[PDB]
Formats: sequence, C-alpha cells, structure tokens
Amino acid sequence: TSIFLQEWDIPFEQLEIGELIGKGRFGQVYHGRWGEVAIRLIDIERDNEDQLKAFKREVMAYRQTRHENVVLFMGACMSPPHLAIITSLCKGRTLYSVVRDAKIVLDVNKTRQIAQEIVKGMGYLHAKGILHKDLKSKNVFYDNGKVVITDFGLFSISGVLQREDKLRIQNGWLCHLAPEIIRQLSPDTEEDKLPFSKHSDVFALGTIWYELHAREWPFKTQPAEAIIWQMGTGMKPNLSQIGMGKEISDILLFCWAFEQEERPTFTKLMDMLEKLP
Amino acid sequence: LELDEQQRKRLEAFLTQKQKVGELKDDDFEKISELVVFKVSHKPSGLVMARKLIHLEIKPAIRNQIIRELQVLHECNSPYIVGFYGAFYSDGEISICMEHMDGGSLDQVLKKAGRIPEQILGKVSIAVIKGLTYLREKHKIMHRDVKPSNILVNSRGEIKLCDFGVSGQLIDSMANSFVGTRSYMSPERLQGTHYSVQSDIWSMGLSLVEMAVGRYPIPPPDAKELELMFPMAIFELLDYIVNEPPPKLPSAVFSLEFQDFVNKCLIKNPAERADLKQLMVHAFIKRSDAEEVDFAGWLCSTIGL
Ligand SMILES: Nc1ncnc2c1ncn2[C@@H]1O[C@H](COP(=O)(O)OP(=O)(O)O)[C@@H](O)[C@H]1O
Ligand SMILES: Nc1ncnc2c1ncn2[C@@H]1O[C@H](COP(=O)(O)OP(=O)(O)O)[C@@H](O)[C@H]1O
Ligand SMILES: [Mg+2]
Repeated sequence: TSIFLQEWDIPFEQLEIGELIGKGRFGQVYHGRWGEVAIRLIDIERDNEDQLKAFKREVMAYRQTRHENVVLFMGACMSPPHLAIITSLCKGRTLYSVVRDAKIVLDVNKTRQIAQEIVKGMGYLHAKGILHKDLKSKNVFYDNGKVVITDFGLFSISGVLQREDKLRIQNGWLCHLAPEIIRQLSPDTEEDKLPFSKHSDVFALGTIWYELHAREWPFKTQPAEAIIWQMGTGMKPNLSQIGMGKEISDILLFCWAFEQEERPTFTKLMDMLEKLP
Repeated sequence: LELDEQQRKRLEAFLTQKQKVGELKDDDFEKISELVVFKVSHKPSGLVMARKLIHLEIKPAIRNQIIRELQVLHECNSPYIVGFYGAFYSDGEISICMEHMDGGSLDQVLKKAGRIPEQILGKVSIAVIKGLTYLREKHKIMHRDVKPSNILVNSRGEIKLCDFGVSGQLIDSMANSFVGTRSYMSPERLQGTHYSVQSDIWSMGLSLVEMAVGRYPIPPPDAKELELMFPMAIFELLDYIVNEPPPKLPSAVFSLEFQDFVNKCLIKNPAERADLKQLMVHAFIKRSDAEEVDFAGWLCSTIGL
C-alpha cells in the first residue's frame, strides 16, 4: 500500500527539492539533488486504491529498465496522498523547443538520426513489454546529439482529463492519437481504459516524423472537432508541399496506416529509417 | 437595410457610457456573481458589466499583440451584437469586459423553459441574420462559433451575438480546447475544407431546431420520444453530422415557413444552403418581422424578473 525508497537499487540517503522546472498537467516537476535529479510530485487521494496497487506493480516494472535512449528511472516513493517519481535530469531543452527554434538547422540527415534514436528507445521499451502511451516532442530531450525519452507509462495513472459533459483536449494531443483511440474519445472516457497499443505508439512516432520536417504539428490550422473526424476517417497530410521526397513521406504513410496491423514494429521501422539518403 | 430611431438612441446612449471610463484594471471590479465569466461592479464608473477571464500563460510580446487584435471590438458596434467596453491583461488572465445581459444565454433560458415557441424564434432568426450580415458587409469577419450559449438576451428585450473569433492569436494562444457532446460545427468545417458564413448559417439552423424541440437533435429521437415530448462517442456524432441526413422539424406542430427556413439552413452542400441575403427574403422571417410579440414580457415571465 506504500512504496519506500530503500526498495530501490539506487542507494538513497538524502533528497533536496529545488525550484520548479515547469508547468505541467500531471503533477509538478522540480529540480532536485541526490548528482542532481528531476523529481515529479503527484497527489492521489486514495480512492480506487486497487488502481494504486496496479500502479505499484507497473512502477516496479520500471525498476528493471536501463537504456541509453530512455531517461533513467531512479526511484519512486509513495506516501498517500503524496507520490513522487524521481528520474534523471535531462540537460538541454525538449525537442518541441528545438524544432521550433529558427536559429537551429534540421537537415534531413539530422532528422533521420533523431528519429532512429527515438525508435531504438521505444523498441527497448516494447521489448520489456512497456507502452509509452504519450509519445510526443515535449517528452523527448535533445542536448547536442543526446536523445532521451521521458515520462513513459505515466499517462495511465495521470487523470489529465478529469467540465460537466465536456472533455479537455490539449493542443498537441489529438494529432498523436491513432484512429482507434480517436474514435473512442467521449466526455467520460478515461485514460486508464483507452485502447493504447504498440501500434498507437508507432502512430505517435509518425506524428513526430511529420513534426521534424514541418517544424509544426499536423492539423495546426484546424479545430479539435475537425481533427477528430478527419483522423477518425483516415485523412492524413503529406510533406510534398514543402518539397520532401517520396522516401521520407512513405515513412508517414506506413506509420499512420489506418489499420493497426499495417504499421511496422519499431525494429522494422529502424530498418526503414536506415535506408534513407 | 438597417435603420431605426430608438435603436440609434441606445447605441449613442452606450457611447456616452463608453467614455465614462478610460482605463480598466482588476481592482476596479468587485465580484457580484458567477454566470469563466463574472457579473462585476465597476467602481470608477457605476456601470455593471460582464468581465470574462481567460487563463493564459504567455510572454508579454504576444499579449500586446492580443490586445491590438481585441481592440477591433471598440470599432464593431451593432444593435444585434453585445457592446464592448475594453480588454485588459492582469496576473495571468485576459479580461474581456462587455455589456451585461440580464437574461443570460439562450441555452440556459431554454434549460429553464420547456421549449421556445416559433414566434420568438422568428425574431431570433432575424437578429442573428442581421448581426451576421453586419460583420460580413462591414468587417469581412465570420462569427465562427454560433450556438445558443453565445446568443444573449436582456429584460429590455434585445438579443445580441457574442464570443466570435476576432483574434487569430488568442485562438492559437489558448493551450487547450473543450469538446463535449453537442456540436454546432458545419459539415464542411468538420471535413477541413473551405468555409464561409454558410457554416454560421448551418449553426443557426441547428440551434433553432434544438430550441424549438427541446433537445439537441443528433442523433434524432425515436418515435416514442417525440410522443413523450408532446452513450455515444464524439466521433460517432461528428460522422453522423457529415454523412447522415440533417435533422428536420416535426411536420405537425410547426408552420411550413419555419420548417422550410431551418431546412434551407441545414442543407449539407454549402453552395445550396441559403445565404444571408436569401434568408432575409424568406417567407418565415418577413412574416415574423410583422408580428406583435412582447419579447421582454415572454422572457421575464418565464425566467422571473
Ligand atoms: N528529466 C527532465 N529534465 C528536465 N526537465 C524535465 C524532465 N522531465 C520533465 N521536465 C519538465 O517538466 C515539465 C513538465 O513536463 P511534463 O510532465 O512532461 O508535461 P508536458 O509533457 O506537458 O511538458 C516540462 O516543462 C518538462 O520540460
Ligand atoms: N454578456 C453576458 N451576459 C450574461 N451572461 C453571459 C455573458 N457572457 C457570458 N455569459 C454566460 O457565460 C456562460 C457561457 O460561457 P462562455 O464563457 O460564454 O462560453 P460558452 O458560451 O462557449 O459556454 C453562459 O452561462 C452565459 O449565461
Ligand atoms: Mg511528459
């Protein structure tokens, strides 16, 4: 019913909490000292206490993860109503900020390479049987060639949706959701029971691949309802209008495929990305 | 097309109350009640206004651009559009201060009343058409968000449109949108194609049937639910709107002019859908315009003022 910090393989003596790093829908994310570290404080009341036990076992699952392209999960302590998830701190800025920086060139080769790193990390997580469930550019960090995935798995326990008969959509969320998921959304749909899958994670990567070249999300113009219907019936943009080649547009065509089984696994996707010019 | 004496008066009477303040800031206001939008008391000047606060965290340079876009509201003024007093920024919230409408929105009045009768809905149709015509002809702007919650009423008996999309940056600067179970978006807009005021006309038509029958009409009720009156995912509704035939009014209890009016508004092909000028000439509104209805009296007696 509780998670202590000496359960963990990282020897932990003291933990200093510093300044807030940023605003976020799921908990607060502070700077910390252990080396310096990143601490995410979340609060759960205690209701659905069988969900926290399920959460506990998924966290202990995280304990067995270690991979150069995956943020280092270092520990978690749960003293309800208060929870804390402690991961390594990522130097640099988020990929979202990088691609939206005019003063940073993103040649085709660089984008191939960034994508390949994300694919390696996600292939690792899949192999361990772990779905990210919220792959996006704000959850990937890039510091001069070092690419790390962040906040995998959190979305399940998150509760970021919570008005009366009206579901909260954040700006970038919809365009990362595969059609299977979009067709499910409803004002009382909940993250715990949404049909996430390995294929949905591949779809989200596909969105990131569009974002890498357009330097903006797909369906930027359009409102949420338009996006729900267009993505549900399978309508998807291409990159020709900025002059990108067939090779790197087939990537989207494969990753965004309407039928889940047509989407590659991450290992096959790694192959496909190796073969660009 | 638009002219009147008593209508000219209150605009200017507003434009006298206009100058009764020059600048606005948070401490000028005392919270009167909750309608997020608040009824507020202004102290520099005795006017009671509605102050809406939009929570936004963005850098000053964008905020100053936002204010220049919202300043256009000082330029648009019409007897069918809620008057605007000013917009300021303070402590993470943009304030939009406008005329307080003592009847609230048409959704909440509909909530109180059982159904709204045809004759009021005729006057509502004219006011919406002429308000939308004004923005097209004078400002080259579409509303983009016509629905019952954005049509306001008062005890003097005026009905005016609000919450339209004047600021492209404010729309984009908002982090998160709220999509629920009722949608008033036109088919063409849902498919991401080119759209015009025709989409506003669809929204008006669908809003009118909802208020006339007392229920959001997609999906249509079954036979036995229409008798009693007299679990669906968001994508199912939207695809229903795009592919199934539009809602229609029951053919017993409403005039042919009213049924034809909504039908012309809800034609799915926007090229065939009625335009503002054709609506102005439809039998239903010309008939409605020449009618003696105490709208204030209807409102006050059903709501309780
Ligand atoms: N390991 C980390 N290193 C540095 N900053 C982080 C780390 N993890 C999260 N953050 C920051 O904390 C804030 C909260 O992020 P998150 O919870 O992922 O919300 P979002 O995905 O909406 O940004 C973000 O500004 C993010 O940049
Ligand atoms: N000028 C106004 N006078 C009276 N009530 C208002 C006014 N503006 C907004 N409201 C109230 O605000 C609520 C509508 O919320 P709003 O912020 O306008 O978004 P939406 O119209 O999409 O719901 C309604 O209950 C309505 O009564
Ligand atoms: Mg995150």
